Amino acid sequence: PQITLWKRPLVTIKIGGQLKEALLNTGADDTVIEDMSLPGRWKPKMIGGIGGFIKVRQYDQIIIEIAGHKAIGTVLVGPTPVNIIGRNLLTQIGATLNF
Amino acid sequence: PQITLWKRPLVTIKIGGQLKEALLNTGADDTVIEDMSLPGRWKPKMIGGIGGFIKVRQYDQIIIEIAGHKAIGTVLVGPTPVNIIGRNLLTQIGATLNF
Ligand SMILES: CC(C)CN(C[C@@H](O)[C@H](Cc1ccccc1)NC(=O)O[C@H]1CO[C@H]2OCC[C@H]21)S(=O)(=O)c1ccc(N)cc1
Repeated sequence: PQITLWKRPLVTIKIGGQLKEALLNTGADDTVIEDMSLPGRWKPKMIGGIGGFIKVRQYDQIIIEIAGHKAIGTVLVGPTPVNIIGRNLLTQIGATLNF
Repeated sequence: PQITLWKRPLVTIKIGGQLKEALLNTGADDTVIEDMSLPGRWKPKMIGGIGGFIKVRQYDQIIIEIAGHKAIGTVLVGPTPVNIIGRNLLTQIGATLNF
């Protein structure tokens, strides 16, 4: 699709069998989702947002559907205001910015 | 332009007579620029994301040139770690997400 930006670019994602909502986020390097159970091991990561740096759980090679497109990659789990799909997965679904 | 998302989508902006580098940010309602002086009235605002909230100054009816395109709207100014062009100005230059 072509998504205009008058409203938040919210899409449905599917991860661990659960449907969730997430923001398509060109301003994020990484994908960050609210606390949920994911399979496998995780590793530590510090990410820096508008308010400062926080600790999150980094899960690699996680299967996730984004607006109907399958991606498999890194998902960070931690205290974010809204679920965000960052560039690591936007590239997998072939997303570009256009004007 | 068509901007791929392998790297941060950074562009050159002109604001308050100054050139700055800024991130094109579909994940941000508002545009937020590192602290600087702007002309006219302002009022305080709190904005929150990863890491919590920061206090900013809200200036309305500010003209910015974004990668050669002039837009006008509200600009928030404060201690953001990165200059962010949010949806309020991205709409004005006709920016879309496409996949
Ligand atoms: C968290 C989003 C809901 C909102 N944010 C925009 C977001 O794109 C920021 C924009 C941003 C970008 C860089 C630094 C600080 C903030 N990116 C971000 O937090 O990304 C994190 C996840 O991937 C990492 O790569 C960048 C930082 C990490 S935000 O900066 O916090 C924000 C919040 C409120 C307003 N009004 C305007 C902006």
